[PDB]
Amino acid sequence: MASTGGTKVVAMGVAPWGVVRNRDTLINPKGSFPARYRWRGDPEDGVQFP
Amino acid sequence: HLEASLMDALLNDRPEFVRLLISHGLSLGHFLTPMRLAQLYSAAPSNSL
Repeated sequence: MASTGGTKVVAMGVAPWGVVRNRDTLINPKGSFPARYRWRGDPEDGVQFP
Repeated sequence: HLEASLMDALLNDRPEFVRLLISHGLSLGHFLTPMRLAQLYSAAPSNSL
């Protein structure tokens, strides 16, 4: 948003599976979903990071 | 904090504020609840077509 031209920098966030708390369990057939994550819906902030 | 900020960015015309908020990202699936769309159409000018 600083440079409005940009090149849309790429960044791989290698995380562990057992920490993401709002896992929608993406589609078990073949994993092709565009499925959206639920972002702010959490009263917890413990060991359950999004 | 961002939700009602984009309302006044839309109700008052102000499109350059709209691009800023979407650049910092909104929901748009929790933002486009149909009350707010009816709210958006309610701010149409009275003597319009």
